[PDB]
Amino acid sequence: MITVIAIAKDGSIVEPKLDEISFEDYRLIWIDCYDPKDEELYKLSKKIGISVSDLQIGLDEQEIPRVEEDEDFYLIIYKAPLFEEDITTTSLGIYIKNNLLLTIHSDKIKAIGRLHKLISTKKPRIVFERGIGFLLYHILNEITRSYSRILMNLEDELEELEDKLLAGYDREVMEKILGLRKTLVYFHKSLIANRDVLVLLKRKYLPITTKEDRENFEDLYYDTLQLIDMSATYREVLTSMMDITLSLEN
Amino acid sequence: MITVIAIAKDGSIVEPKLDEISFEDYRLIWIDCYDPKDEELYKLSKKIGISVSDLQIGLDEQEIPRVEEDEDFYLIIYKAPLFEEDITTTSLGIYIKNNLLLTIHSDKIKAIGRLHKLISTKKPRIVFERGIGFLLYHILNEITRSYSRILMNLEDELEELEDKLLAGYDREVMEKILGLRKTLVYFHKSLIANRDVLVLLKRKYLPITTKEDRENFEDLYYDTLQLIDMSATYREVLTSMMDITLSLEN
Ligand SMILES: [Mg+2]
Ligand SMILES: [Mg+2]
Ligand SMILES: [Mg+2]
Repeated sequence: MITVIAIAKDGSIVEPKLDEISFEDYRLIWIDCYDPKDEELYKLSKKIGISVSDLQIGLDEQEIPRVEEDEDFYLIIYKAPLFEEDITTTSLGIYIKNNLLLTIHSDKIKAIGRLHKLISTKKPRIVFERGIGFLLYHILNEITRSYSRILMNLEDELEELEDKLLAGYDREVMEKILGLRKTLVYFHKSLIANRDVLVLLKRKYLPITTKEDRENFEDLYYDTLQLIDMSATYREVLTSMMDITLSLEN
Repeated sequence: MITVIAIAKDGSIVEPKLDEISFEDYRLIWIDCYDPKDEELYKLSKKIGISVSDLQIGLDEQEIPRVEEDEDFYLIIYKAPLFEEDITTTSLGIYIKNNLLLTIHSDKIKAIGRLHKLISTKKPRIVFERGIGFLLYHILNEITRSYSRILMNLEDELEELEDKLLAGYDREVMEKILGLRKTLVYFHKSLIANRDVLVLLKRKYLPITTKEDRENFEDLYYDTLQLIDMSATYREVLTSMMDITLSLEN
């Protein structure tokens, strides 16, 4: 059971990377902590003044998306897609403590690795000095893009499947239909939960959020809403096709 | 071997029936003409009063994206992803005459469905009044999003390809490699040609675009550059894997 315990750190102007650190030298900080060994986990607690119990939360990929508010910090449970023999969702914890943003998760969140890969491929130029409603914002924006993307390929799958119905009565069809129903269930439930996290973020006045960031989450809120309607529409599609392979046999 | 010839007719506030319509009954009208039988096309020129020749620009899918200036109208050629067993890109003309945005394409364009479908579900009236410096960008955006969807997707095939080389040579892999090169080559060329179109729209003051459209095309310009970068990044990766497939055997 390879457990990576990968941690990815960032900072002020511009283009930093580090581990055992000050972060008073930095405008903001993104520590992406990926699925830590029990030893590197405390390594983090020591560091950021965020306790492991408080942290162990954002590590439970079954945690319901939400926002918990300041003790020393802010917690946002968010849902990201989880890609496996069947696609699913999974929960990233995100803790914002003053100038530090942490992502903490059990499964890799492709949205994160993209920024990371991008971020390491990205020049000194791009301005995050707006950040940490901003950073958080992109993190959700990206995860969203993940959803948006999967839904786009799913609508792709629905199209092939529709002509594959000309075969009918098919063992494989019902099995793939449902598999797709499954993902669609995970999403709809998650984008709605995430929608409910977005709801607060586009509205609630927060130290972490500025108006400009608050502007974003309304976009992201309505985008997510886009994704929720679709999840449901693809669902409607699925049951209808489910109606066909039933009439064809079972 | 049909010519699918689907005339979609949309106008504010939100409804159908071309080949009787009175302009200036609406803010704007969106006519999408997909792969018309020239019976249906001639009718279209007649109604919109663009030279039947000038519309034929639009149906040429080899056309290099660009912006061309008035003969009684505006014209944008743009490269959008094209789907098959293997993916490439295909040109659509977009003509803007007064309040009429006409999107004309010989090949299906994934993005235009996604607006025609969105619109179907999308609510009516107030306010699309932002329309048609806006309407243009959205199509352009949805297209760009077509590309972005497939890159992040193609990226998957790359990760999945890295393993297949543990299986070593795989003339299969090599062809799959040449396949994803083929796709990428079209994207890169296309995103280049799109890019400039957007640099034009992002800069040049135009009757069809407003100040806000141009900022909106600037965003679109940015991601286009990302996509080119990814496309760049990805061909890179496929040059290596190929070199690899080759150090196996051949
Ligand atoms: Mg078929
Ligand atoms: Mg691997
Ligand atoms: Mg494998």
